[PDB]
Amino acid sequence: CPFGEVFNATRFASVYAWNRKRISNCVADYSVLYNSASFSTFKCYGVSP
Amino acid sequence: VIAWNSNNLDSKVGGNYNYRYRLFRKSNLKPFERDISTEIYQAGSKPCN
Amino acid sequence: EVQLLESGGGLVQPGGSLRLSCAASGVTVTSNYMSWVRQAPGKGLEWVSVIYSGGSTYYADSVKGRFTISRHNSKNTLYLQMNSLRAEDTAVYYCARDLREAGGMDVWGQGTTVTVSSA
Amino acid sequence: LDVGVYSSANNCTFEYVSQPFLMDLEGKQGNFKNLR
Amino acid sequence: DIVMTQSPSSLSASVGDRVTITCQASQDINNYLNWYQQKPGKAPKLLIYDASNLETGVPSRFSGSGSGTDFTFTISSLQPEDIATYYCQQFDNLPWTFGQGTKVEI
Repeated sequence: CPFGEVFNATRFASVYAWNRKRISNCVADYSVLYNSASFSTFKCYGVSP
Repeated sequence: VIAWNSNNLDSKVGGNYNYRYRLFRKSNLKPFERDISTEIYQAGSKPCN
Repeated sequence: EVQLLESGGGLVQPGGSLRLSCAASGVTVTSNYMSWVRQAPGKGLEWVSVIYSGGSTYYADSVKGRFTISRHNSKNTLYLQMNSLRAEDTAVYYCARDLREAGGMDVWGQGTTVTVSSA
Repeated sequence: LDVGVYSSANNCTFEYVSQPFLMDLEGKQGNFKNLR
Repeated sequence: DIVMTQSPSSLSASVGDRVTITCQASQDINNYLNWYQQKPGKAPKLLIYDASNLETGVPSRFSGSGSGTDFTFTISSLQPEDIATYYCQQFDNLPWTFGQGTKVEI
């Protein structure tokens, strides 16, 4: 999933201009997200981690 | 949900006041809505001119 | 035009049902913030409950299940029926039109006290 | 399209872009080389 | 949760003395503390909001300041009308618990 370029961006818009995009046709990288040491919390409520 | 602190990206020494939120809004947040209305509510007896 | 009047209160016993109500005019309780708050005798103010815009109910710690809140736009009224009360509940209660964070409780009315004494 | 597609957009849920493509937009009578 | 441990609760002084109110908080309040005038038995009246701006109607003898852990309230011209209980409130961390307030009586 195209994440690396977006996550390391400088600044995103404010809360009123919150970004919502549709995502499909790629792959998640749960292990790297967990152990990246740059993401603090990975919380899954409705689904089993 | 993936949440992480952005002291390196979205923290300024002089003070970041860029994030603002709204008080008055009539309708509820319908599913998949993006409304950019700028209506000011008349929540009393003195009109907001 | 705009006015928030208070109704209810008395000498209900602990565990006894009572009805407090705040009737508003000029606002919309369903789609705007409004709140109820207590003030104990000899103590500072204590937050009780809020009604938000969008069908989201939030209460305090001690009134999570003891109060029942219901709102109507026909007369712009908010009702709280309180059952299974406690003796400590004797205090002066207010309904307030809280407007987020720009100075808390800027506008005040009269407020009605509730005594939960066994006498 | 000449060399307003839409006036407003609501409940946008999908946009797709393929590889960049280079065609010719000249209007002329004659034989057609491509077949699709 | 943010809880304030305000040392003074009831201070007595003579007429004309300065009034200095200090309200310490467990965590940092970001320009988000209020100062009220409640009067003996009367309902509280808000004077200072957002820790820096003055409301139209508040007398010039009242002043409030603070941005962070420390918060100060100052009254220079003591009057009998100032016999009241001044509260410090933090509308910062949910739930927004109220303060106890120091009572000044002259």
